[PDB]
Amino acid sequence: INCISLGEPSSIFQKIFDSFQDGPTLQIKNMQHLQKFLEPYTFVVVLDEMDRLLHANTSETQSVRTILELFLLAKLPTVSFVLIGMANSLDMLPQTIVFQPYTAEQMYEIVIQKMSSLPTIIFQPMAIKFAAKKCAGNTGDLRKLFDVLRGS
Amino acid sequence: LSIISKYLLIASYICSYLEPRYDASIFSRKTRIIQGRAAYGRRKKKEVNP
Amino acid sequence: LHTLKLIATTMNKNIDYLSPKVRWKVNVPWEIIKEISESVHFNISDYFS
Amino acid sequence: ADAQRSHYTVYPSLHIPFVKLLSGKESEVNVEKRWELYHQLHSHFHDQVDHIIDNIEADLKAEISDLLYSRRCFNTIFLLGSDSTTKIELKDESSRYNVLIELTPKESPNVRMMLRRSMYKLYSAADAEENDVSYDLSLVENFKRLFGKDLAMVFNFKDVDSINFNTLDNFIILLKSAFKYDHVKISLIFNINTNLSNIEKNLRQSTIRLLKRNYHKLDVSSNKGFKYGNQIFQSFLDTVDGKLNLSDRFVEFILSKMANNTNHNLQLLTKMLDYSLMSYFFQNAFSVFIDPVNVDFLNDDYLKILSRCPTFMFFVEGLIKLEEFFVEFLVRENPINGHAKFVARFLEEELNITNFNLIELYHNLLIGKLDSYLDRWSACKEYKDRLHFEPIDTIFQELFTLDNRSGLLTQSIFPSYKSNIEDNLLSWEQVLPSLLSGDLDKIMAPVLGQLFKLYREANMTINIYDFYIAFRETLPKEEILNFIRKDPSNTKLLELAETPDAFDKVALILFMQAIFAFENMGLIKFQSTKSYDLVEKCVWRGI
Amino acid sequence: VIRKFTKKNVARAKKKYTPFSKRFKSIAAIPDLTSLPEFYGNSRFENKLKTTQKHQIVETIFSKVKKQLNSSLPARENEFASIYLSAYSAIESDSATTIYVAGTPGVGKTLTVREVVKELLSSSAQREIPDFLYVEINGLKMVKPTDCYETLWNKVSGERLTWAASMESLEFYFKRVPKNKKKTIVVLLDELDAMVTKSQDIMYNFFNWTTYENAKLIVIAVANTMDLPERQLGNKITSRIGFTRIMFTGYTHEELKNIIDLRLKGLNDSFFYVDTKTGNAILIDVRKVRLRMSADAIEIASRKVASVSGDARRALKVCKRAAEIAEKHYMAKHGYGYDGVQTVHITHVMKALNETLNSHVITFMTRLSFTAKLFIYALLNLMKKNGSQEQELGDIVDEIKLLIEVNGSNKFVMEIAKTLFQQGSDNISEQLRIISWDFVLNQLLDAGILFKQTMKNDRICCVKLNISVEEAKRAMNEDETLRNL
DNA sequence: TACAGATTTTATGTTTAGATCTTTTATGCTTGCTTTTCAAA
DNA sequence: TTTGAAAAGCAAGCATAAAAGATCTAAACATAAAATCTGTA
Ligand SMILES: Nc1ncnc2c1ncn2[C@@H]1O[C@H](COP(=O)(O)OP(=O)(O)OP(=O)(O)O)[C@@H](O)[C@H]1O
Ligand SMILES: [Mg+2]
Repeated sequence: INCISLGEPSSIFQKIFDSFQDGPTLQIKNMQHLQKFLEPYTFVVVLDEMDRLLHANTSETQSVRTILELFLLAKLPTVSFVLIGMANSLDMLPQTIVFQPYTAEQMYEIVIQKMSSLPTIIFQPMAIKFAAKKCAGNTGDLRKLFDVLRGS
Repeated sequence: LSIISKYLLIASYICSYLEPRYDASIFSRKTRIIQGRAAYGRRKKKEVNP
Repeated sequence: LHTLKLIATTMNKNIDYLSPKVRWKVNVPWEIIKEISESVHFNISDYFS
Repeated sequence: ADAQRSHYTVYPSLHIPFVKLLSGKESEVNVEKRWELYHQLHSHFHDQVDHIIDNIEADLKAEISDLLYSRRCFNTIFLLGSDSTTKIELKDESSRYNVLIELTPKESPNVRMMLRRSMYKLYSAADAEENDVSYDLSLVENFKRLFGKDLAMVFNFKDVDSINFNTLDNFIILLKSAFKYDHVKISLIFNINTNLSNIEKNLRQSTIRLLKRNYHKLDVSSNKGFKYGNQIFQSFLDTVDGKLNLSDRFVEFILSKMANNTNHNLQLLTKMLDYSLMSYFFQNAFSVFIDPVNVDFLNDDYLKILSRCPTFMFFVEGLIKLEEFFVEFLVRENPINGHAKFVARFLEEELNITNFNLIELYHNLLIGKLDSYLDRWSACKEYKDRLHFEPIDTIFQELFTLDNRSGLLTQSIFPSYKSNIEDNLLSWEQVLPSLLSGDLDKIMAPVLGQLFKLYREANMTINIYDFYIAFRETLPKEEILNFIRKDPSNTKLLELAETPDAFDKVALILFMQAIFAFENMGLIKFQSTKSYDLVEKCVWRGI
Repeated sequence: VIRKFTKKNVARAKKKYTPFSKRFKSIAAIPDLTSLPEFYGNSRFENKLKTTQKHQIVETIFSKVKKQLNSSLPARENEFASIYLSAYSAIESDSATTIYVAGTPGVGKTLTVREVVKELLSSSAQREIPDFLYVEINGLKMVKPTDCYETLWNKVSGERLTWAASMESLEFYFKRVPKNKKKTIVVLLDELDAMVTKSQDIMYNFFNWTTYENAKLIVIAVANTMDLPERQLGNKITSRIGFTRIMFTGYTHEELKNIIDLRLKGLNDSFFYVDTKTGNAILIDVRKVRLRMSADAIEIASRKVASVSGDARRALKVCKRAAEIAEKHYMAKHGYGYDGVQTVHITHVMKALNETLNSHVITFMTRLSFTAKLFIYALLNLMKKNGSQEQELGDIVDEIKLLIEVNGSNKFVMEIAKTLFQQGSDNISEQLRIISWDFVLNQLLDAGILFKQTMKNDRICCVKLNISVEEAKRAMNEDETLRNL
């Protein structure tokens, strides 16, 4: 579930139900209903853009209301729920995994592996390494390197 | 109002209209085993009628 | 006394009584507290002399 | 973990609370019969108490109605000493509509909302008794054009002392504009908790002149003339008549605690009497013997615990200078309650005296100072010899007596709450019992109680590091590390204990957990929003 | 039932709530949407505003010049080539892409994008590229910012849905529908800063659909500012928009000349049959009249506009205003009505340029009454006395009283003191404010010369100059009386 | 299918409860000088 | 009976907490037309 294409954050539990439902349609407005639906059964939900679950203008404690419910039910006994939440650090207990920004050698590897399907590589390789070195750094965004080579 | 409520109101009026650093110069009436001096009080009275 | 509005706080709505940052004041006139002090025969006017 | 949740429901896995007395040698049927005796006495008390509650609510409704129904002004009623829980019902006027509009201070944030709630209530009630309109005072103007009959509005302002008097004044002046309509009658009811002058100093002088044209004061409090507290105390005395005695110290405790509550006296009196009845029937083994059926179930423990009476002490000392004797003295009635009934009836009927407290009268009759209590009236000088009673002393009265010597009523109903917290924290021997960590328990105090003594001897602003240094000096460095090395199954603890600053680190951890425990309790506060370097003490012992 | 309030003016559109993901039983059941009658677009009011003339109106020689200079591409060729190459490569490879374009007003962004998509539609008409659907969404022409969701889906499917259902439908259409059942869509997002809400969900969704593999979507985003994503957008949206951004610079004066002379190709240095009875001119009693615009007049207009903004609208409006001034001078001397050689030379262009640049503010305070100027003079004196840029109104009252009572030897003050404090009556008592005190205060507030604070105490309420102090003193020095004292 | 009623969805208005920021005013710290009771002679 | 001397009192200046309120927002409360869902028929 991409969480930006959602009306309110508090409907995410309902959004978890509509993925896993054939059947009856229940009203889920809290953690408790989704818990008691998932108690008599495993279930893996990938939540892209976790930052959209934050409630704006509602003080520091009550802003993280839905995320505490999700990450608390994600650890509760005798329920079967794995919750994978990806987010972005520049725009914002569970196990934390960090995707570090790409380096120039990794960008070279990605670029030649993507260009492998073509009959030939139209770039010189010092050009690709220069583009990778000029695009990497504290913001190793692969989109920027793709844009630079496309603009070339 | 009761006996406690009237005296609580009286004490609230005293707290609101007297400065706290003159408190030990008025109500302090217990004797001492350790050496010590109470507050002397106001050296000159103000003319503002608080 | 806080319910009867004879004592007020700085906060008037959503006031928590238990915070140490909450201060207290009397709101009665001098004549009302004089009537109260003379109803229990307390001599409050000595304290302002 | 549900302890990290805000709220959670539990469905747990799965015959009287009365316990076995006489050092665990009571009969089981004595316990059950005590339970039924408490139930019948408690029921006999509360039937009278709820009848009295119904009577006071009905009389107040009748008196308010007689004031409300007895030209171009309000009919104003000031209910002095009102707690705003009185139901007001109106009369059903032929070819007129009568509506009651209730307004709390929460429903009164400004004049607009006050008028809008009043007109919604008026329109809803009128259409309920008989198209949308705008909820303003033109509905009052066009009332007879829609509904065909005239209007009587009774405004009941609850908690005026809590209302904004500017908003109330503007709402009254707004309602004054409705006097220009021939079909409108407006009554105002002001429930006042303190007095009339405190609210006349808060309104405008023009508003006072407006309200003075047709107004009635009516002083109706719970503690008015003792007509209702004496009825509840008489109901209790009729309940415990012929079985139980009231000590004079218990009655003076009732008087002292009733003097400290003004708005809610009768619930406090019922609560105190109920808890004393509970304590007697839970504690005393002779509660079975308050009725003459159970005279055939006395044993050696009963004779052991009835022989230790100071009245029995004086009686056998006078006889010098058992079961049959104990059974023989149940037939007596102790007519002090009947004498108090007769004195109250005489004072209410023959002498036309209603302002008296039966609890004070019973207290003076128990002491033996009924004449000195009656001296306040200067009308019983001719009848003091008729109205006087000598207090008869009854053998074995201590085993049938409601009293407070143990401090049980004081600890249960009106405790010195903060003083108990302070006394426990300073002492802690009277809380923690004396008996792995046995070597450290003899030397080191509990951390909160140890820190509280340094708190007590420190000044009003304490430096937190010097407070820590003093707490570190109070602790022994050898035995603390010995007790932390006594467990060999904790590898990180054994690693930390061999480091030379382990005593300081352990002392700091215990000190900081105690410091934020004190912060949550409210003993200390921090003099910043970002610093943690000086604390202020907020609590002094003995206050 | 009795209602607490009423909503008697609710007008609700007929839009369904069911999204496109539920329209078919499965992904494999979705047909070819290109072969669907209502998909991809496969003017009912234009007869309302017509009437019969019943008159033959006069079109003078300058009228054709003024119609040729209206806003309704010699200088945009590199930007055209870049936008065209990116959109062409994205169309004929079935790729999804974002082309970002920014610029100051009137530099030809919308015109270049529209000509690019016109030439692309001409290319797809002759089967050089696959056929696509062109959609325009202008963020300033939406009532609600979510209505773009309603618009684009209605342009794609023909359905009328509500906005959350429309955006769910668009998400399903771009993400899940296969490419062989779809068509390419080119979306022009004009006035992108108007599509920025508090939560940037619309911007994220529109630029995140372009990062979907199946979408076949090209978004041309037109913005005011080069660094609008860096100023107002999150890092995810700034990453999705891209690093390659196209700047539309303001025009130089040679290009503004090229634009203006492209507007004046068919009538500049040309002859007209003028018909001097009425002045109604016909392009080839009646005279053959040459019409010209001075090349140096276009030079100075283009140079001034190119230095100030580079706006093509501003240059065209300057030349049109010059033609209007020349036409007014022409019709004044003949009385032609509306029913040799005439030249739009340098001075008409200079009068058109300077009429936007001369300030009425000093001219406005020059022609005020004595009491308003006395207010301004006292405010300036208080501002120089206590150094504050904010003065209490009671101080201004006392300063006006002091200036009247100190300069009591001035003849004008002698003549005007009785008017100012008694309205010349000797039946009106002496007043604490001057006559027209509240009038001139409110007048200076409506003009925007003054700012006043919202306090109900009149004496301690403060007043500020909203205009320059140098302009105020230059206005105050023009008066004969106030420059003396 | 098929129509009538029930429920939901989307949409907007009404009122209360609370957060955030800003400006003005109390409050306490620091330091130097002056009054006043007090432990000792 | 005195006597210096330290505890206590007062003022100027300034940094800073707190109060009051201006401005705004979320959420509870409230209504309502169109779409959608049952649900027998
Ligand atoms: N290169 C050009 N050649 C001819 N006319 C031009 C040129 N550029 C602009 N114009 C004229 O100026 C008008 C304004 O151009 P356009 O609408 O494209 O501006 P824009 O850059 O989108 O500005 P804005 O940000 O104000 O929307 C055009 O309608 C056209 O009449
Ligand atoms: Mg444009």
